[PDB]
Amino acid sequence: SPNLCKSGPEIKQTEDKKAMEEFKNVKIE
Amino acid sequence: VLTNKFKKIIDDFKKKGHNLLDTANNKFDRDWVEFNVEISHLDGELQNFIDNNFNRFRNIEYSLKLLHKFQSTIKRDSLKHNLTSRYNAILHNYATELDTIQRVFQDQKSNPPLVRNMPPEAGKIIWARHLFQKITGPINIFPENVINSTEIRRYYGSYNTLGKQLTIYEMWFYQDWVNKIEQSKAALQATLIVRHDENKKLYVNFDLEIMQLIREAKCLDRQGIEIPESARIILLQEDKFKTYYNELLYALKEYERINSKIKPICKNLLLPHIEDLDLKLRPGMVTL
Amino acid sequence: TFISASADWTVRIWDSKYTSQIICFDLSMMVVDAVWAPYSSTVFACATMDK
Repeated sequence: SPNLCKSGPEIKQTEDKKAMEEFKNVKIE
Repeated sequence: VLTNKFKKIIDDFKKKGHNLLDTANNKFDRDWVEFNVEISHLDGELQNFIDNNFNRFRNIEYSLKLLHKFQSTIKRDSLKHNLTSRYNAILHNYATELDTIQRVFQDQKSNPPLVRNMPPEAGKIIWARHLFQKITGPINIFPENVINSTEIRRYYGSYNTLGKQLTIYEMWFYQDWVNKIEQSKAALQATLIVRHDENKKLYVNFDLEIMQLIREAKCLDRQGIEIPESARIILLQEDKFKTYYNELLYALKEYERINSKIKPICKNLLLPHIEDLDLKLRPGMVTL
Repeated sequence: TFISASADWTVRIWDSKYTSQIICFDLSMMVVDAVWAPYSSTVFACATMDK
């Protein structure tokens, strides 16, 4: 159970995280 | 945190930059005494990431993906130096992966628990081919970057030995396999496959032939191996045999259901009709 | 966003809006079952060899 959820970064920052993954693509380039 | 260090450097740089007009020496020289050493500490951070070029991964080839990511760095022939030191980590973890591959091959295809629709021989040859392809990637990435030091060539020796051995073992399995079917058919399977008939139930005669040729054609097509004309046609004939046996199965089960409903009463109008429903099969029609 | 994982132990973030994948991530055991976790976190999992 300790690894259940972090409850702050996973929820609404996840779309920002996918944008950040696209940023990591721009970085790959 | 990294850009913080860099910007501290940039800021004390730009603040010491007040000495240009009178002293290009003081300004730029002191700016360099600070910036070069601090950007070389940031190069030590980039060198922690040169180690991370592998550490981002537990695999050589993904470390090589990160090497390919490093393309802006090729201007400076100092990463190449760290690249030269790292070529050894490259080769060594390549060696680790192929030693695992070696202990894999030593446990040949028969030992692992395979669950699929591929005969043992087709699974064996295809697993050997896939191991050969998994080895080929490494043995091809090996040269042209570390040929100069030849450590890679020392390891390529053993790898090429393993490859030749794999070729030989595949050849042995193929000697066991390719003409096995030709012998089976020409001896006991191509001599007028006896169609399925009935005395009390349906008697299958060449179910083994059916399953064999099915698996043969399927795996040969899937692996891209030439199928002989004899194999292809006895396969088509087995398809016919199987469809017809399924239909005759259904028909016999129909007679069975009808009898299952008749016998509870044993009426002497349907029992003689049952007797009339009898037929005879001569040897001439056993090849229809 | 979708994901695709290869026989070469490679995991691939197919963003439907793209033709080039996002994060060409990479790990042994990527042939085998992968999954998105039923949490708000985008947790990934691969599993073979009691591991």
